[PDB]
Amino acid sequence: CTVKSVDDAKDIAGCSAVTLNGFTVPAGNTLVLNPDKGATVTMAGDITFAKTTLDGPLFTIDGTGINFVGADHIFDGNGALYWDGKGTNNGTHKPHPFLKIKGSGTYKKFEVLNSPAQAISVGPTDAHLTLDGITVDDFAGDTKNLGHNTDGFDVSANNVTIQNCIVKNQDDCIAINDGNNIRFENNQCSGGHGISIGSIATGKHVSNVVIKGNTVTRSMYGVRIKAQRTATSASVSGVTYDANTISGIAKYGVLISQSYPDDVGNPGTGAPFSDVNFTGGATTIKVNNAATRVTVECGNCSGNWNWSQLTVTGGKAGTIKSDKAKITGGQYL
Ligand SMILES: *[C@@H]1O[C@H](CO)[C@@H](O)[C@H](O)[C@H]1NC(C)=O
Ligand SMILES: *[C@@H]1O[C@H](CO)[C@@H](O)[C@H](O)[C@H]1NC(C)=O
Ligand SMILES: O=C(O)[C@@H](O)[C@@H]1O[C@@H](O)[C@H](O)[C@H]1O
Ligand SMILES: O=C(O)[C@H]1O[C@@H](O)[C@H](O)[C@@H](O)[C@H]1O
Ligand SMILES: [Cl-]
Repeated sequence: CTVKSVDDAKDIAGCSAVTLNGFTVPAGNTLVLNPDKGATVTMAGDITFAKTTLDGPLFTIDGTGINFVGADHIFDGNGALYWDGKGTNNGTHKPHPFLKIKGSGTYKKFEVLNSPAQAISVGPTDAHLTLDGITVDDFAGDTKNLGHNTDGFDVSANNVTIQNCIVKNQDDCIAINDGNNIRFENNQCSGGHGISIGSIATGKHVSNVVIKGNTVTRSMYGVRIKAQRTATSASVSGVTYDANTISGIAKYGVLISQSYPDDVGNPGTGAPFSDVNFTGGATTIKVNNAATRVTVECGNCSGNWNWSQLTVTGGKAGTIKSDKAKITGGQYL
């Protein structure tokens, strides 16, 4: 019931308490844990992943009701051995995602250090999944702008809570791409592209999202809802921004857009957005001198969007094209 190697991981059936020791995952291997239902997995050392040619995920854990106790240990993806300024758009192969977490349970207090590109993929789930106190430290990817597409959390799942986490990276802090009942609370995001829903693709539906109590600094966007212009049979509905504190934003404080990958222009109509609110505690956003405060670019949006608790300052005014939606309140124009 102690895992000291990739091969040991295959031998944990029957263990209600697994100890995950530190070791290196060699080139051409992956580390896969399928723990017993309700097991506790406790990390007791750091796991380093030698440079590899495999596609990710390089680490996969999948189980029901898992209690993962990280004890502040590290999954080290050796990302600087791959970073080349091009991320997953071109250039060197980047194993991605680095980690994949599936099923349900509670994951606490570990660090992903220097993912090659996207750090943690979440989902699907079979019950509630909570990630609590995880650090995605990709700060080294800021050097010479080599890290890219280093998303902290990419979520395609229902019934997820991500809280008390820290992400230092070069792309979305979180990207919520599909699922219902997702809560992102009391997290700290810096360096990257802010807190995102999307990009929304054909057939994907995000609903009942709560983005509460987070801090975003030194990022390209504060919050975004992005839908691919060409997406159809898709939607975002029921999003509440509450008590977020944001500053140091380079491009847009808020960008709600159905033009992705463009920020604006000929927005699509097949991924309707509804019921997007800034309520509860103040969401205050400070943007840089060349930035835009708020832009909404809807081809198809609906509902009474209560933005009363949003304040955005700095930079210049954006543009509001809200289609059928009526946006009330706030300070940002
Ligand atoms: C990848 O680079 C090739 C040539 O280098 C170019 O055709 C292509 O558009 C690039 N794709 C991305 C995402 O950059
Ligand atoms: C998981 O989400 C699905 C769809 O939203 C819902 O039917 C189910 O009740 C949720 N389960 C839990 C434990 O939250
Ligand atoms: O929203 C998007 O489609 C992008 O940001 C993608 O998300 C992530 O998978 C990568 O950063 C990029 O490929
Ligand atoms: O944030 C975004 O949507 C985009 O950021 C760009 O810098 C990155 O090259 C794209 O792949 C996408 O991640
Ligand atoms: Cl290899």
